[PDB]
Amino acid sequence: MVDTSGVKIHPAVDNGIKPAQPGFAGGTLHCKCSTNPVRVAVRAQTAHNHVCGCTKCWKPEGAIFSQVAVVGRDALEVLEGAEKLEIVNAEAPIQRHRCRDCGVHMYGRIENRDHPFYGLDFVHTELSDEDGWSAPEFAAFVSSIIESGVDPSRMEAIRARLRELGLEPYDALSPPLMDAIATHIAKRSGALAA
Amino acid sequence: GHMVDTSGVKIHPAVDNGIKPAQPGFAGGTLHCKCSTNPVRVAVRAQTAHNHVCGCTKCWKPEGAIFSQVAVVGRDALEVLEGAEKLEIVNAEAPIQRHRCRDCGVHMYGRIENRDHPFYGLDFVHTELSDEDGWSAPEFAAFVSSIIESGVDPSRMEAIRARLRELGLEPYDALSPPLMDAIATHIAKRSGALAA
Ligand SMILES: N[C@H](CCC(=O)N[C@@H](CS)C(=O)NCC(=O)O)C(=O)O
Ligand SMILES: N[C@H](CCC(=O)N[C@@H](CS)C(=O)NCC(=O)O)C(=O)O
Ligand SMILES: [Zn+2]
Ligand SMILES: [Zn+2]
Repeated sequence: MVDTSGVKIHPAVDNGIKPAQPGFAGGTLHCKCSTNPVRVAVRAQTAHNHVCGCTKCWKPEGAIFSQVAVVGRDALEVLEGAEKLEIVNAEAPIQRHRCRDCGVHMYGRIENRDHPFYGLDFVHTELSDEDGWSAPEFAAFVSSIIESGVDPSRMEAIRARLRELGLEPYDALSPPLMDAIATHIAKRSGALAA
Repeated sequence: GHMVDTSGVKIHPAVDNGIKPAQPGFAGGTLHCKCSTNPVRVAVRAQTAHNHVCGCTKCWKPEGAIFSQVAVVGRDALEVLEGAEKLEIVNAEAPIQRHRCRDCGVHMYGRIENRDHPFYGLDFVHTELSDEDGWSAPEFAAFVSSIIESGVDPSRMEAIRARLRELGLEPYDALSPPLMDAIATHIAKRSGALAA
């Protein structure tokens, strides 16, 4: 039906998704600085890796989408260059810590103890030299790519391309993640017990 | 002859036992609230568009229903006929001011007052409150995950989405991809990230 040639999503996925390695126990993320790079240790496997069309999250030069996962925050330690980091928006509910110099995002942190994703940092695992991280799993916030310059007419093709990558397009997060969010809201508000 | 057990799953009474089609040249009708005497009455003098079932916590739902059924109409086609003093706005700070009957609780239209909002010009109405058949029929389900926020148990979700699909109402945890892409375009052009 619809032609997918020359449709690019993110470098990490344009040639097929790379599988997790069983028993992988993490690695090191480095910023794109030639000198004094920010180095972050992620000493666990990640989960919920996906491409993301949201406007707020870091993408490499060119890519229409972002690639991002989640790790337990107590498995995160900034090793070298901690003083070169700054928050992009100190008011966004997820707080993105970013290299002052090459502008690459090193983690996103949830400071607010009642937020659904508290205890979980957002990490771009492509920032790591090692393979074996949690495979990308879907596409999040597909339609918000329009909000960063993507022409509406190009979407039929991009949704088809992600589907053929086995990366199911959603205009929010995926169903299991959207339901966990809603359950947590419901338990806090009293709509559900516990 | 089925993978998911869908027995006993109710969605909304307007889709549970038959969905009524639109009819040709349907030009509108009257909505009324549930008060036994002197009910709010409102004219909707066009056919509606983008009818759907919705899980959002803020949408009116008949007693017992887990989903709302809500559609869209040009505001210039909408007029309050009777009971204007019985109506109140739920939350004047919401993007959509829901006007509602204070004695029966039924929402009679939802209006957008910000001129910059992507659905400015369009009122939201529950055409189940009409006694006439012929309105646009539901096309999809929106804010499906939201039903948990109104206390549906999360283990009920697999059977609820399968029942959606059997009815032809594809489930989305936001709105349909077309409507989602329209909102983003409206936003992109106002920020100037797209040419006007
Ligand atoms: N439409 C999105 C906003 C939707 C949204 O709530 N963003 C998600 C993913 S970026 C979020 O969890 N918020 C991040 C934040 O604001 O901290 C955009 O491009 O601005
Ligand atoms: N978790 C949902 C999210 C709220 C939401 O996304 N609202 C949607 C659907 S009701 C909207 O278009 N807002 C209308 C409004 O501003 O009242 C809820 O049930 O409250
Ligand atoms: Zn740097
Ligand atoms: Zn009433």
